[PDB]
Amino acid sequence: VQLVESGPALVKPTQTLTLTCSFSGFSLSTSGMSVSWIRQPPGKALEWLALIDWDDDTYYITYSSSLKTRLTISKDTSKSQVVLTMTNMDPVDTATYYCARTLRVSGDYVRDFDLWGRGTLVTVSSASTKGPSVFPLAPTAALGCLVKDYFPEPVTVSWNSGALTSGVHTFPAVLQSSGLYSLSSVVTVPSSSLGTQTYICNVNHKPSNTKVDKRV
Amino acid sequence: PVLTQPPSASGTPGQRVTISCSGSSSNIGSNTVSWYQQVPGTAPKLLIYGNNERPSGVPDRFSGSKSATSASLAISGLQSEDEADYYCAAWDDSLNGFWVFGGGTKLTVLGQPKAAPSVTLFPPSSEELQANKATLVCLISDFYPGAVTVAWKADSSPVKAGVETTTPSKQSNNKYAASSYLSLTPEQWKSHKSYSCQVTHEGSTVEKTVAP
Amino acid sequence: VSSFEKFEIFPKTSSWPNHETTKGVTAACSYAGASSFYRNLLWLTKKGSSYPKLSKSYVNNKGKEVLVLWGVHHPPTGTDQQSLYQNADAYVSVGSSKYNRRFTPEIAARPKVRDQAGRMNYYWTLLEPGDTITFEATGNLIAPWYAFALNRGSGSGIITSDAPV
Amino acid sequence: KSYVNNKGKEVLVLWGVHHPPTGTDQQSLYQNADAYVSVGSSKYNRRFTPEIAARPKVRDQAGRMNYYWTLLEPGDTITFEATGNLIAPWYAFALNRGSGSGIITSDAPV
Ligand SMILES: *[C@@H]1O[C@H](CO)[C@@H](O[C@@H]2O[C@H](CO)[C@@H](O[C@@H]3O[C@H](CO)[C@@H](O)[C@H](O[C@H]4O[C@H](CO)[C@@H](O)[C@H](O)[C@@H]4O)[C@@H]3O)[C@H](O)[C@H]2NC(C)=O)[C@H](O)[C@H]1NC(C)=O
Ligand SMILES: *[C@@H]1O[C@H](CO)[C@@H](O[C@@H]2O[C@H](CO)[C@@H](O[C@@H]3O[C@H](CO)[C@@H](O)[C@H](O[C@H]4O[C@H](CO)[C@@H](O)[C@H](O)[C@@H]4O)[C@@H]3O)[C@H](O)[C@H]2NC(C)=O)[C@H](O)[C@H]1NC(C)=O
Repeated sequence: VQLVESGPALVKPTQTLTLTCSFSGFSLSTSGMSVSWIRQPPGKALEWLALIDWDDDTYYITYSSSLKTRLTISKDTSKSQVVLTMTNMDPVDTATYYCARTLRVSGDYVRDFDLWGRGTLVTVSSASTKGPSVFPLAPTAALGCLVKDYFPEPVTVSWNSGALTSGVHTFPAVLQSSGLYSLSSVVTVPSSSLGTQTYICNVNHKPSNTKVDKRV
Repeated sequence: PVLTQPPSASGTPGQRVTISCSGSSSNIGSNTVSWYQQVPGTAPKLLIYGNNERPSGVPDRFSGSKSATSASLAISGLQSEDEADYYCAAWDDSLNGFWVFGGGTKLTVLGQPKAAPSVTLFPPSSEELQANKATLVCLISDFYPGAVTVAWKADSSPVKAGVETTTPSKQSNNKYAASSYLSLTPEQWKSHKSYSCQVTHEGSTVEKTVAP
Repeated sequence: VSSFEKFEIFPKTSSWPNHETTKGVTAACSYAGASSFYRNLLWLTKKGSSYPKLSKSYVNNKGKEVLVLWGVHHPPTGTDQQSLYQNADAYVSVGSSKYNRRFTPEIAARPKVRDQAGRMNYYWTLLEPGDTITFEATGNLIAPWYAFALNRGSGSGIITSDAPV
Repeated sequence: KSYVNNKGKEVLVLWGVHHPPTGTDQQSLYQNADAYVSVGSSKYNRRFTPEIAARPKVRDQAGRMNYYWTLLEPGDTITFEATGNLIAPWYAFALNRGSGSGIITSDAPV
């Protein structure tokens, strides 16, 4: 039982966002569930958006009248995904969007917001997307990558393609008055495995189809 | 149609805290309440459902109540990992029916020991320089509480020109992190003897330095 | 009672997101030839393959007595229990401040009445101004749909007559 | 626990069965989620059962407690058996029958 939310990371104001929620994992389970979409602005409270039932076809949309007429929610049981579409996007709609489950197991109360996907950032802006430039910051001991000038968030770092995860710290990006973002990821390591171990960080910025790999 | 929580609440390790949640007859006044715990900017976790059935693998120090049109979260034996944001939620039978979350309340565990900020300061790499640009990176980690002043310097003099600094942000160990960046020309860096990242934290001063 | 105001106490289209509200009809209660049901009670059954425990309260903010009707259902075979409420060992429970009785489905063989080996007990209660009534169930509850706020008169009554008005 | 009525009078016995709001309370109170109380005289004879539920709070209590009584006749024995939820009799009353007494409602002074 897993959930991946997925959709554009960037959308121009007035466009329509389609986010899909994909379900992974089998079930020999006697239970149904509904799926909800719930969104959270940066630093803000959660806001419930819509919900759709798995064995039912019934659905609900927030009475919130600034957005009751912009939302649509649908399921495709055969592809086991739920689709939210939201028309007429405004910057104010920039937020982390989640899909989450409600589990109904018989005779217990309702598995209310059971199990959350990781959530996708969706930024509404007229700004054009820009891929980062990636530079190695060289050298227990410490070394890292600098990820410079990209829009919009977020970006992903890995080391030796995920193999290296111990001692790693990726710092919250900074907002340059330029509009563009930059961040840094670092690793603490055994002070005498430098040049006994190769260090390559992997950078993904989905908004610009940029994949760059860089050895320190 | 809203659910009211206190903007924030606090306590000391060991105590019980109760975050209160107030609705109206068509929601809490009619339906069971669920509580969600959130770590800043990651996905929320289900804490309570059915008015207090804990989902498998929630400690029994977490308990909830519903009476009339208000509900209340109860966290006993307050511990460190407990510091987070907490939301209440209910289904509402008004209109065609909808779900409602509360505003959330910010919860801090107090009396946590203070800590020195670890400071790392990198210089540019040939590549960045060969690209006709230069950026110094100062990384500041694992400090508490969440306030810190940066200061960049060319060898003697203070420099504010070319400085970018994040506000502090929590990490999942309750210790805070920030970044301050100084970007320069290829000539500035190779012109002076050394630049320095100086951070001040509760009247304490650590600082690193590099030469070309 | 000289008058009342009928009000939708749990609206069918919005009170029961996790339970099936569209299948509780029966030839025994038919209308215009097809299966139907009382207009003032809703017969909840299982949605998909599961009937989670429901709990629903109503508080009486009417400043009058409210008469609440509801029902507990007793099907003939354990197969029907399963197909209807999926919980062979279910129960329904209803608590006011005054009224307070837990019920239990008793699956049995009865002669067929209006072509039904199942039976359904109807229940009522007067919820007093301010009081709240809570229903909890894992099957077999015929929920209140519409209820009545009562206006007390006096010297009214019920009579049996075939004289014309 | 039994009590035999050696008083040569009717004895009125009061007692109670308790119904807490959540199964957690059952556990903390009587440790037996599926408990029961049972009371048998020669005449009176009713097994009860704790029904854990959600009730509005009355005098700040989502739990309820039913009070019960019975007249145990000279010679008869009354036995209580329980695995929780019994509010045992502590003091009981041996009765002297009069007649033409009664209960009245008055605010006049004695
Ligand atoms: C509204 O009220 C009317 C009563 O005025 C009611 O219609 C009546 O119901 C009975 C039951 O349906 C009908 O009598 C039946 O007639 C059929 C068909 O001809 C017979 O097969 C039936 O006999 C079988 O079932 C009986 C047990 O239910 C057995 O006793 C018997 O041995 C058979 O197995 C049965 O006698 C009657 O025809 C109508 N009356 C009129 C005037 O139509 C209607 O159902 C009520 N509506 C609601 C919503 O309650
Ligand atoms: C002996 O008898 C007296 C009654 O004469 C009794 O004292 C009374 O009890 C009631 C209940 O405690 C008191 O009324 C309360 O006052 C408080 C505090 O100001 C209110 O908060 C209460 O309201 C809340 O709770 C109510 C439900 O219980 C809700 O209806 C309400 O919405 C609130 O949530 C409540 O009204 C009253 O003050 C006293 N009366 C006097 C004259 O003191 C006493 O408890 C009895 N003793 C025993 C052992 O039985």
